[PDB]
Amino acid sequence: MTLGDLWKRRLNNCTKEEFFAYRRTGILETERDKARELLRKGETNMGLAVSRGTAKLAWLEERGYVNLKGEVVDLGCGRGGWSYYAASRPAVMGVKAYTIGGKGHEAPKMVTSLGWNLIKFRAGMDVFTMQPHRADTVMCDIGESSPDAAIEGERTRKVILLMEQWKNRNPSASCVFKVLAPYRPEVIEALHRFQLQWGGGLVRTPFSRNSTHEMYYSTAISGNIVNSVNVQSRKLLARFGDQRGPIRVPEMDLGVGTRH
Ligand SMILES: Nc1ncnc2c1ncn2[C@@H]1O[C@H](C[C@@H](N)CC[C@H](N)C(=O)O)[C@@H](O)[C@H]1O
Repeated sequence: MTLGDLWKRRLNNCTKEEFFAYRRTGILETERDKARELLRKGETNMGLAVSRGTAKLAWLEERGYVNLKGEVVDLGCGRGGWSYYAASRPAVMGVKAYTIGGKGHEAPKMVTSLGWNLIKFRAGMDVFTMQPHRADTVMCDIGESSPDAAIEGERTRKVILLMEQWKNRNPSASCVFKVLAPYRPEVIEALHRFQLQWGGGLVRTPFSRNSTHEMYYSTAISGNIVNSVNVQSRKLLARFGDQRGPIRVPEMDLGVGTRH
């Protein structure tokens, strides 16, 4: 058993009050009041982020932890926060975004955010059974939280296997992907194997809630995986009892318009 397993048990033992206070303490949170109401009324001309994912991927790029370039695929795009971010980047030529959609899952939000015409959105697509194709950058933000850490470990394992399939099609492709439960043993095992063939490492974004152990793997960084995970687990364990609030920051506005 790991420190992350202990963090999970403590999280599940939280009352609802303890949960709401713990999940947001000390984290960066974009101010989404304007954006949420524009999306609610169905405004298509907007560059404000369609989701909290946009600022997360922007942080990774601004830090230099991901390379977004060429033909990008967004595996599990949801509303499309990562797709619209990538499409706004001048080094990106195209985005093929895929998400399952359907009951209980987010379909792409359709807006004119800068570069939207370079995105081909495909809803109704299960990426775990989709054949890979050529790509320069492979993104995947999949990993649904569960109180059951074994389920989360299995969901994480499926993502890594997906990235291995995309790397076998594209061995030189840049990769960034969510690792929902990085402390589980089958997850550490699969990340070690990926790192040995492809390089890379794990990083925590400051927008992630304390209620999730999610870390992001990218081929553009390095770092001992077990040490990365353990450092994060301790950071999470230390914020139990923290009553401070989130740090609120402005939401990303990418602008609107086509790119040609
Ligand atoms: N097997 C699957 N095939 C396709 N999409 C999936 C699958 N499993 C989960 N998803 C979707 O993957 C998405 C994961 C989200 N976290 C992505 C958020 C996105 N990066 C954003 O910035 O808005 C959800 O919308 C899920 O519905």
